[PDB]
Amino acid sequence: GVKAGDWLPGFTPREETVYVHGGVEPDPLTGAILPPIYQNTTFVQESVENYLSKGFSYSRTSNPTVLSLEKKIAEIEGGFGACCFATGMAATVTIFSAFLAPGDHCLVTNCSYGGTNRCARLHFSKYNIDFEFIDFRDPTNVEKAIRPQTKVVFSESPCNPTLYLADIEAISQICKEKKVLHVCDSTFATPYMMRPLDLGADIVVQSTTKYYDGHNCTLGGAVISSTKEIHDKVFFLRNVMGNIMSAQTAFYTLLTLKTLPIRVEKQSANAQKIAEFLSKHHKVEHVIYPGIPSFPQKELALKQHKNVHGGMLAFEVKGGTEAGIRMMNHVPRPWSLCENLGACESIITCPAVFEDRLKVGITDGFIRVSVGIEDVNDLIDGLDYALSKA
Amino acid sequence: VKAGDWLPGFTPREETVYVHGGVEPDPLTGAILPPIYQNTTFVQESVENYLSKGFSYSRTSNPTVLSLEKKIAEIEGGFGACCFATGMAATVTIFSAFLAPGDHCLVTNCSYGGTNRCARLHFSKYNIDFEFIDFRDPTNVEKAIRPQTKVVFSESPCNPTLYLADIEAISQICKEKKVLHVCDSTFATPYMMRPLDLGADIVVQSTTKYYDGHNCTLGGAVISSTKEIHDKVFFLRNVMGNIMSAQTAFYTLLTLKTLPIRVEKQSANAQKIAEFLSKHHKVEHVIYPGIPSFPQKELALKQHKNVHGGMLAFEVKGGTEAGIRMMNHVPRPWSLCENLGACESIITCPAVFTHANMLREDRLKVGITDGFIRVSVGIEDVNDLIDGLDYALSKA
Amino acid sequence: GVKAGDWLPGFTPREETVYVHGGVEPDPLTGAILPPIYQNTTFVQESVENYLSKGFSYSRTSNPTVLSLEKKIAEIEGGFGACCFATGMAATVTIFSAFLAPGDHCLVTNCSYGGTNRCARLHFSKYNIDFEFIDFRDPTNVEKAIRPQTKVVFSESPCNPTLYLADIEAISQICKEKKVLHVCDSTFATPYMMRPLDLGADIVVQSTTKYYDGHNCTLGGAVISSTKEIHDKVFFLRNVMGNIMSAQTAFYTLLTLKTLPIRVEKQSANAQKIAEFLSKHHKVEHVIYPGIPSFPQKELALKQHKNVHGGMLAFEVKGGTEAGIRMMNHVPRPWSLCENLGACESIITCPAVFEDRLKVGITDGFIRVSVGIEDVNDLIDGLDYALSKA
Amino acid sequence: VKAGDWLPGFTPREETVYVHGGVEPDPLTGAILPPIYQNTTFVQESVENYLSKGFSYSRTSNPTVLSLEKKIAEIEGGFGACCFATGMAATVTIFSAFLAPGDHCLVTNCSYGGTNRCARLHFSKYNIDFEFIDFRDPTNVEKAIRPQTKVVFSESPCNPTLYLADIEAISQICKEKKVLHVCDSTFATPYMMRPLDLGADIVVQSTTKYYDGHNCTLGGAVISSTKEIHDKVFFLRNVMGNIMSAQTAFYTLLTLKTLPIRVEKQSANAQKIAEFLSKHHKVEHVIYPGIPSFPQKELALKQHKNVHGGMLAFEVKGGTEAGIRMMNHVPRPWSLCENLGACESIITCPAVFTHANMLREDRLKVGITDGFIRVSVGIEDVNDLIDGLDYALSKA
Ligand SMILES: *Cc1c(COP(=O)(O)O)cnc(C)c1O
Ligand SMILES: *Cc1c(COP(=O)(O)O)cnc(C)c1O
Ligand SMILES: *Cc1c(COP(=O)(O)O)cnc(C)c1O
Ligand SMILES: *Cc1c(COP(=O)(O)O)cnc(C)c1O
Ligand SMILES: *[C@H](C=C)[C@H](N)C(=O)O
Ligand SMILES: *[C@H](C=C)[C@H](N)C(=O)O
Repeated sequence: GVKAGDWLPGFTPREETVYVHGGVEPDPLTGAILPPIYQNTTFVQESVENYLSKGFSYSRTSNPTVLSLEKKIAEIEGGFGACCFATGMAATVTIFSAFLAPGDHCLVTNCSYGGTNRCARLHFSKYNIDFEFIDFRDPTNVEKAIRPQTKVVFSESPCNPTLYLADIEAISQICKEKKVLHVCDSTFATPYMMRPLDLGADIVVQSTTKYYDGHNCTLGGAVISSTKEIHDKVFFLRNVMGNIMSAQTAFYTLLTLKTLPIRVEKQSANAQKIAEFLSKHHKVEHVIYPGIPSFPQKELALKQHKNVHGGMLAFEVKGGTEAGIRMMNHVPRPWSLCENLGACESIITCPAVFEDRLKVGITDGFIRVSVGIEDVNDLIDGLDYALSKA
Repeated sequence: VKAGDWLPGFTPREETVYVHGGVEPDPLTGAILPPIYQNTTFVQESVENYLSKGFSYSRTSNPTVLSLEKKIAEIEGGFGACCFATGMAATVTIFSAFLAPGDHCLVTNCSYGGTNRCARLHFSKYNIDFEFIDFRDPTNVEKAIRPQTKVVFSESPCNPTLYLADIEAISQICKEKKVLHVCDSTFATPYMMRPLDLGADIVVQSTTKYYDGHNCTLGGAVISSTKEIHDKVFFLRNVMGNIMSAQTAFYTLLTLKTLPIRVEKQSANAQKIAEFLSKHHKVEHVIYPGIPSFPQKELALKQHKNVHGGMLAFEVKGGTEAGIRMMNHVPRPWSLCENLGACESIITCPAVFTHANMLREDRLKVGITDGFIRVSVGIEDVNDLIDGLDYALSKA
Repeated sequence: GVKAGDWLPGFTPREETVYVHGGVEPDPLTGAILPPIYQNTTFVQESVENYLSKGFSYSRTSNPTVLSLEKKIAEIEGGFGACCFATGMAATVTIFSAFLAPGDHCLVTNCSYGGTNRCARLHFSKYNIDFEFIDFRDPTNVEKAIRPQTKVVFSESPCNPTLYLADIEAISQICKEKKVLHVCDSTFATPYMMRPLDLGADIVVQSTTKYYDGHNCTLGGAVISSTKEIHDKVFFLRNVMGNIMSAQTAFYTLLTLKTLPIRVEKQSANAQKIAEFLSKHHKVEHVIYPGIPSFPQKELALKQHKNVHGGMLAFEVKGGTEAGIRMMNHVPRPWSLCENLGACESIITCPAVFEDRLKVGITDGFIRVSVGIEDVNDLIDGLDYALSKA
Repeated sequence: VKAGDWLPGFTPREETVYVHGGVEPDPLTGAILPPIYQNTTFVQESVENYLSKGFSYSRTSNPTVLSLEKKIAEIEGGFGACCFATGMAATVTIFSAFLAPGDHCLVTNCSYGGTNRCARLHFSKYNIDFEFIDFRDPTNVEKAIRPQTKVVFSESPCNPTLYLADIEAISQICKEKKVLHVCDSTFATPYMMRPLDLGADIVVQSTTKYYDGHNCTLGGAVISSTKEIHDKVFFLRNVMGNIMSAQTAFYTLLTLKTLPIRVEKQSANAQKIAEFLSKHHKVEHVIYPGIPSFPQKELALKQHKNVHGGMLAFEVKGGTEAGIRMMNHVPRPWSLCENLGACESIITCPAVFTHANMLREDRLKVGITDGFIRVSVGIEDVNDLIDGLDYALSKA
């Protein structure tokens, strides 16, 4: 005998329903359909005994809008809990700060996001933490490289920007047998395509800036924890380091998450067609997209990717860095020559100009492409024009 | 041509316009999104260089609002666009601009309730004669045009009956009679119908609904087909001080980018839901342009592009009390509330919600029967929505 | 036996306390010290019978953040109720739309804000409403000019930009004896200096853009009603015309109202010193400020102005429009050559270039000055430099 | 020089800097306030023209945040400033930048609780030795400096004991020993004390408190005296991803304009309240720099400018239970909560609120007695605040 405002008892809401409504109910006070923005720093306590009786005290620790977004994200990624941060780098740094001490070993994918690599090497290594960067394409490599001091195995799939894949289920089985903490950066994937916590990962790190936002609008990070122990560790350290997400950013992201399925579907269809076009282009050397049949890790993509193969692709222009640069300089609108990725607006970039950067795969004129939701024919027209000008 | 430029001579296709139309990266910084000009006034370089940078006071115009207006004018296919705090403000500005004492205005009988009230309870006090006719037959509009008729205000689809109006034929009539044709295509969105392409002189939009699509902001838009009409709307907006804020314009610039995919999802869900309802035994009638039982299917196929929309309606067997039992028992993800066109599916019964004010006689005359229910379909999983509707109908 | 969160029974809180806290209590749900921003359009209803049981349904009609700001403003101005609008012009237009019909007469100060004058003449007169503009400096003039069709007496004090004063108590006595509705635009005054509702006015119109905001940040208007009848009329017509203030603007203004007393005190002290300096300046023809002893309506200023004489002044540069324009072009920072007024930033303007405009008093080179809260010596230095360059 | 330019060779005075410092009207539009760059990335003109407009990714830097940082560097008298999501983030970035395993850091014993915890519960795990000493005597700092000491972290006034530290003498000591002097002047604000003027190498601010002053946003600031220190802070902020958002920076750019008048009002109210409390028979002790009973009055008059601040403290006769009875019975306009420095007056008792965690022994050693109460004075009418305090003391 449920009424309006209640969910059907015994019904797990479907995926897109969760993206629309998950972790959010109408405001109890007013019935407001959207969460009010709690743009305030402190919360008045009713008494000394009733301290935190309403759950909040100070926004660096917790905020109702941020908490609503966290519950939504934990539900979307299938974790016990989630903590939101000012940036994705803040989330990664909070992971490294919480679960690594002097003497600890940490295995990181050698093709990780450049910021993750630089924060590990340039900063955290000063604390006598050993970061070893290996190829995660073969999970057996991860199994070999585990030492007794290994505390964290940090995977990324697909990797920024090489789009190399890591077998999250195999790596998670290895890590659970070896009793080492498995952290996965599924920013490029989005939970719509892959939920590492479903594949056995201990922690998921997300740059909500990318696809959670998907509108080039905010910065944010998320750490989704599978257990209460891990989540409490992360919550405590976030309060200590003061890198929590703001309420306004939480509101923006709560709005933009609702359309993540349709956004990612459109971006991925456009990306498939664009990668197919680039693979046929006489001016294009190599094309990297998990959806085209020549993808080297095709079997792992088909096993690990749900619904889509994503909006990220890459390609090499025949002619080296000079042809690549000429092409970059001659890409017209609606393409944008900038950084970031995962947004409605299609983005093109060249990490080589924006030895150490070829063993990764960021070769000469290696162009990274974030596909948006514009008309795919306009995107292909701009690409074709630029390629003919290369 | 180098990077950052559109290829000369080419035009962005539809969804490209929704993403990028009327907005370029910030010339000062390259910011891919337009900054939010949350400021009242603009410093002038000198007395002689007054307005040399185009701005002076945010009530008159604002850069964020202007970027949104360029986008909206591009999407709707008009010369210009002016943005307002609400859709009602856009309608009210139209009425205040183009009507005077002694003028005549043709309004669709099944117009949006707010339009009907604001014409009846307010502007009629200015000795302006408002006549509410059935716009379903363009000859009704043609016959009812007086020599004092200045504005013909169509709405398609209508709120909430979803009646259609032949915008092309009505525009032909108005052009031949030299009468302004204003069309409220809020329920249609420009992704399904652009009245300016069909000869309408003005389009009024409640950006609150689908332009937003997230239950986030209120807004309105007036898209003008000529420079003279646009200049009049601009002047009157400045005079009446009902411009849209820069924060709302930023929100709308964000949400408009996904309008095509949002509306495609809502329309697919609405088609499936209408087909489900047209076979439930507790349902007396189902209105959706995408099902064969639609009375104006010919006009719908002639006038609707891509989709048939995310709005539908249905009449429950059992009258008002059965409708109320269903409303009180419609579960989540549905929301019992007003507004429409959002990602969150919304259901309402105007009889005892929107029009618990109104007498039942002309409420039936205006089409809204007793068990009439308006349904805005969101982008949730259609199975959750259908299960909710089925349980609610079980309780009817 | 009151506890934390309650006010002392039988205590009317003092003025500055009302500016800080009036119309706002901690959020009942979370104890949040500031009102959450209800950035949502619709409000979910619990049932058909319990329609509007929580008070809200649609934001064009009403919004909790806007409602909180309205209660605060009604308390500050001493009225039964208040309605907030997108702009001050929207508030004035709502007044004219509600209380004027074809055939009605309306007395307006001839020195009213230019926007009020233009909306009355250019627009509302098309509805066969007669707007008569007379000199409100003598209340007897208002008494003479009242016809049987006069419905609204629309005063302004101080006037934009001539700073002419209108005797609100005398005009209100006249209007109450004649049974005509008295509306007052006290934007230049702020309730800290004058509350027309205390002086018998029927309606107060405020441009919250000016001093309520005081930070050049938002646009807004307010209509403060002395009776429930008037307030309900205004509320209904605001819902009809769709010119309500947004929740974000309400939040901004709720923040900026807290410092209105100290802001206006600082602006007014700076303005007094600046007007005294200008009155001694050999390059300055006339100086207009209600605080200097030569003010023509000095007695009315001392009778009607509380605490301060405001941050608005005006002056004429000796030499006509050419000297005025040279001075305007040679005013350095921190002065800003723009429009608007009442902000932290000091503003200078010349309405003559930014016959019909001299009977008002906007003479040749008539400079309007909005004084901010910068260091008064910097403001005087910039003015002195500009004047020597005139 | 024409309009819109500062007179060359002149410097704005204090309050002028608070209003206008480091911000000019928008070059594109003349917008008197800086627009809100609510955008993640910035479009580049070409490969060669990378960063030609100064921006690329908002985590690294953002135009609104940069305008706020210019303002803050001007106000505090530093070379540069970097803004963070919180004050704790600024402190944590300092610790992460300038400390390494085996390094030594001198921290005031009566430091802010968050600083104490983050040094003790986190960075000490990196084999960094944190020593908490009494900063009230600069010779204590001088004697305790090891050859491995890299940072000396002062706080003045201290939270919540309001102990002062001689920033000039400590800075002299640190310069002679070539040690970084970081000072947390959150409680002071630059309107009362600017540690960079007193030889400090770094100032850390919780902009949440007085910079905001409206209980609206969280933020932090690191103001660096040299280019090298500033560049290190900038690099590490980019690496740790704890930059301040553009909306928060806009709010803070708004609120900083009234910091002088706000702090003057709070300080006048605090003086009157301290004088009232120093004569209430239910009050055992009163700490405020502006009353004669202040233990460090000489340093206060030497080091405090304009005012003595809006923070005070007092110990109630009767112990913790009397303090709790007073806390539960302090009426509006007071608010029982955390945070400080806002327009709204705030009262707290760390013993059973902030430090219901802590053991009582070292909580007394760190100065906070049992009936200790911290009071942030707002800008309400001082009579309302005094009446509230008097009633609450009646209930003690
Ligand atoms: C962008 C990104 C990050 C960094 O997140 P920010 O919000 O920019 O700090 C980390 N990992 C991946 C894969 C990313 O794409
Ligand atoms: C919503 C609507 C309006 C009114 O717009 P508001 O934003 O609510 O003021 C007018 N016409 C239609 C068809 C509408 O749907
Ligand atoms: C500014 C002003 C107005 C107009 O208010 P807006 O917010 O600009 O629409 C009306 N009257 C006076 C006295 C004003 O100063
Ligand atoms: C508030 C404060 C902090 C912490 O700043 P947050 O914004 O709360 O992270 C650090 N030191 C002092 C003195 C403080 O008052
Ligand atoms: C009008 C009243 C809220 C609105 N557009 C609706 O249809 O609900
Ligand atoms: C720390 C904890 C909330 C904060 N700055 C305070 O002093 O309350």
